[PDB]
Amino acid sequence: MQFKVYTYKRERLFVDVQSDIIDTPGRRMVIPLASARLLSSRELYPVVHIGDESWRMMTTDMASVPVSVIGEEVADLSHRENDIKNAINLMFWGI
Amino acid sequence: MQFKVYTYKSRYRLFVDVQSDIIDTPGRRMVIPLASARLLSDKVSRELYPVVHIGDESWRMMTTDMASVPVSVIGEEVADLSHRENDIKNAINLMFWGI
Amino acid sequence: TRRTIFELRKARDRAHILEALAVALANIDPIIELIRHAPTPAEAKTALVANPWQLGNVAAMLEDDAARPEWLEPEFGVRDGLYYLTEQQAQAILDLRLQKLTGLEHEKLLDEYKELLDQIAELLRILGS
Amino acid sequence: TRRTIFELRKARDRAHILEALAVALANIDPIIELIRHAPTPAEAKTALVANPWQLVAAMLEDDAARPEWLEPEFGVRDGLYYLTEQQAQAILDLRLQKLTGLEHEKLLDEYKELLDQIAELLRILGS
Repeated sequence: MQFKVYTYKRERLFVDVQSDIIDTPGRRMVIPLASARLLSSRELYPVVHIGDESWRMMTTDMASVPVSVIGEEVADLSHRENDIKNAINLMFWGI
Repeated sequence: MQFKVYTYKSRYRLFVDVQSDIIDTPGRRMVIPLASARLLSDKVSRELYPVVHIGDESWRMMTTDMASVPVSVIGEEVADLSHRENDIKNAINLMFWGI
Repeated sequence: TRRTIFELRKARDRAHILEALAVALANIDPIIELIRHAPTPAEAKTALVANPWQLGNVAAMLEDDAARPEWLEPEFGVRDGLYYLTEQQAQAILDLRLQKLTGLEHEKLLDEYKELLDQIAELLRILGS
Repeated sequence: TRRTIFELRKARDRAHILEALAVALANIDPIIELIRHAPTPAEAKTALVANPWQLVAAMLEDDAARPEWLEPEFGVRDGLYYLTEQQAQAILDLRLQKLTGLEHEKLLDEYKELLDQIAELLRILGS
């Protein structure tokens, strides 16, 4: 589900960004999360919070993931939809 | 550059630079791999997975395979699909927005 | 078959967003004015769900409804010749790109919407038999 | 020195597209009317470059934010703006939400920042 963060099924974290009304038989579009700290456009790489923690949506590393590997929902970023969408738009449209 | 199709230099034979030319990533580049068209059925959405003629064969854009590519892997420019811009942008838009 | 219901839910969901757009384009001038006066998208979004909209020449297209999601709450949708948008639909209208305002582009929306309406019906006929 | 020149090319180019959007917002009513009347994007795009637009003029100050490749037939030419085909595209790709107040300003702001950088990159060029 779009804007929700999951983990995989084996031992780390990502946000599903694909539209819920577009169906991809077994795949799913994702933007992984990197630790925010380590990053010195904050608009192209939005920073999100999950628990008492903050991460960088590594937008340039976007990718498809087989739904079979997708673990538990850890959080829901639906309330950052605009930021997240703007980030995705900034990359293809540059605006 | 945006809308130009290159080669790797693999898995896929061709890829389309779909990233805005007004965004510096550096070393990276967002791309959409091109799969030989025959490899898919004429049933598949030409909306989400657009078809383009490049050279002497037809190709399918594996939109769902969208991935970043390290400039080091980028080979030589082999075509321009800028005249298919709105179709590529609807493929993309339709993926994150569904419309 | 689950297979069928899965198909129904999928089309409903899909068409649900397409309605919002059909209604949004049935009254663009007031939508535009609403948006171009909202300080922020967030506010524009609130404004949008807040007040209902005239079912334009799409009224007859909507019209014994089953294109609505099994999960859609009663305070939403067509209720009294007026359409009440969900927060989700408002978003889709805010994400619209200008070019989708052209003539030929307006029609493709109405056409996919109509197709989904046809599939839905066929799907219920299957849940029927 | 190689870097500076690049940043200027990166800058001019970026600002080029943001100008067109600042002008597009400077006369949306007529742009909207033009687009919602074009049968297709492709046509709306032609209509857009076809006729010039009233300027953002004050801000638009400095003949250096324009691309070294920008044809002489484009840009500010007599108090009127002449859009490139590439700029018209950008305006067609705009999302309604970008019409909100706070959103309109974020454009003007970035545009002005670019014009600032382009300025110093030149002092640096000259000096």
